[PDB]
Amino acid sequence: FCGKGYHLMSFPQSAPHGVVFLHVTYVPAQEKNFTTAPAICHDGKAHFPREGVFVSNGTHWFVTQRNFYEPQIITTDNTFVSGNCDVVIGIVNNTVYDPLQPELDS
Amino acid sequence: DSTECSNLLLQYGSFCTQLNRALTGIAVEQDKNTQEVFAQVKQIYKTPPIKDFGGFNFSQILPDPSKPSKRSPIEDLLFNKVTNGLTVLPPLLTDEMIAQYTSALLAGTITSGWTFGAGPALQIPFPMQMAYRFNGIGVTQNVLYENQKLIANQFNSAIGKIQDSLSSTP
Amino acid sequence: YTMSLGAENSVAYSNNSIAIPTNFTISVTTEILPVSMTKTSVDCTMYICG
Ligand SMILES: *[C@@H]1O[C@H](CO)[C@@H](O[C@@H]2O[C@H](CO)[C@@H](O)[C@H](O)[C@H]2NC(C)=O)[C@H](O)[C@H]1NC(C)=O
Ligand SMILES: *[C@@H]1O[C@H](CO)[C@@H](O[C@@H]2O[C@H](CO)[C@@H](O)[C@H](O)[C@H]2NC(C)=O)[C@H](O)[C@H]1NC(C)=O
Ligand SMILES: *[C@@H]1O[C@H](CO)[C@@H](O[C@@H]2O[C@H](CO)[C@@H](O)[C@H](O)[C@H]2NC(C)=O)[C@H](O)[C@H]1NC(C)=O
Ligand SMILES: *[C@@H]1O[C@H](CO)[C@@H](O[C@@H]2O[C@H](CO)[C@@H](O)[C@H](O)[C@H]2NC(C)=O)[C@H](O)[C@H]1NC(C)=O
Ligand SMILES: *[C@@H]1O[C@H](CO)[C@@H](O[C@@H]2O[C@H](CO)[C@@H](O)[C@H](O)[C@H]2NC(C)=O)[C@H](O)[C@H]1NC(C)=O
Ligand SMILES: *[C@@H]1O[C@H](CO)[C@@H](O)[C@H](O)[C@H]1NC(C)=O
Repeated sequence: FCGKGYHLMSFPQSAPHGVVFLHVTYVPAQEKNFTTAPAICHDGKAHFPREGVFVSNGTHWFVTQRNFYEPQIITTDNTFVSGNCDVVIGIVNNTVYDPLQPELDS
Repeated sequence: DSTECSNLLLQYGSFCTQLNRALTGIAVEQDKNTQEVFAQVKQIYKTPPIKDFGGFNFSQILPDPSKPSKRSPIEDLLFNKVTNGLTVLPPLLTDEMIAQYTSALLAGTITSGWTFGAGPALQIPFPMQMAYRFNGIGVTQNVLYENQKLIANQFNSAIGKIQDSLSSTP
Repeated sequence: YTMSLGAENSVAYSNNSIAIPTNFTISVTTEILPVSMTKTSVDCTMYICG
């Protein structure tokens, strides 16, 4: 409706008998392949991303936002637990870091 | 072919030119309408040869290789169910190319989600695309993943009911 | 010639691979929309009879 791509903002310009809209939009570019999974199996529990998607570069698993590649460590703060690992089709095994663990470790 | 009639008709001026120009405008407007509706992608996408979409069946909407017209069963049913100075101009886009455009749109929305509409087509598995759509309407991803078989069965049943309803209603 | 609808692009779909963008382009596009016409008035008596 407001240009090709993900619309950010627009500018109006007067024209003789008309209006010209300058649509400023965000277009994704330089995409890269990653290996993906619906959920992460850890401690017999299934972890799902709160807002992002699980990606793998070949050896390590990360969670990133869907529209830009920004890999982050899979923790309990960006994932939520629902059910065990027996129901979700295609769940893979990976560790889930806990931020609270070094605090009581030290 | 009456020359006397044309000689008398010339007294009325450029009425014929106005009528021809109006009809020409309507005729180009129809092609513009078809261009706006169907030609919304500049890449012709195709589905993978293996139709592994996590249990989701799209046979009724994807093009049939067996048919010479390369139409879907639903599209074939739709085409079957529709039955002095005058000329009919052919449409600029044939039915085959419109079917090809719909095939490209279907392949893009199945294999790439909504990414192809906003830029380059980024591949995503279909049970992840469905989870994203579930998140769009405010339902968590886990609900989709846990009940993926039931949702796939319901979707296939609904598509079959759509084909039956179209085939059974005049 | 017979027209080509678009350049061919086969998306590499598989059940466990995703494509993630690593960059972006800020694209500005133009949309021209007519708003009004010339306001014309015709004196019917003057036009037909003068
Ligand atoms: C996937 O990304 C991770 C994170 O960068 C890579 O792990 C790093 O690999 C480099 C290369 O030897 C090491 O120097 C770093 O110390 C590693 N970081 C961690 C946290 O282990 C990993 O190698 C990448 N895998 C592939 C296949 O590219
Ligand atoms: C992911 O981890 C689970 C649990 O550790 C694995 O499930 C085990 O699989 C072995 C061999 O198939 C069985 O003998 C165990 O009884 C299973 N345990 C449970 C709790 O199910 C699973 O195979 C792992 N997946 C991968 C790909 O390594
Ligand atoms: C997807 O749906 C199609 C259409 O319903 C299935 O094709 C049917 O398969 C059964 C079993 O072989 C046949 O008895 C029907 O006659 C087929 N219907 C048609 C219209 O061909 C197909 O099996 C489903 N699954 C897959 C994986 O394609
Ligand atoms: C992700 O991987 C797929 C598969 O390796 C890539 O698809 C191939 O791209 C090359 C380059 O033009 C083609 O020649 C092959 O025919 C493609 N294969 C298939 C099965 O379509 C894809 O390009 C990769 N994505 C990125 C961003 O590099
Ligand atoms: C993302 O794309 C932008 C293009 O806008 C890249 O910026 C260019 O980077 C090259 C190499 O450093 C420069 O020679 C160009 O002059 C830059 N262009 C502009 C407009 O600044 C940017 O580097 C890309 N980033 C990544 C991570 O790929
Ligand atoms: C993808 O399909 C292959 C078989 O072609 C299967 O082994 C694998 O488990 C599937 N992965 C997912 C996530 O469904």
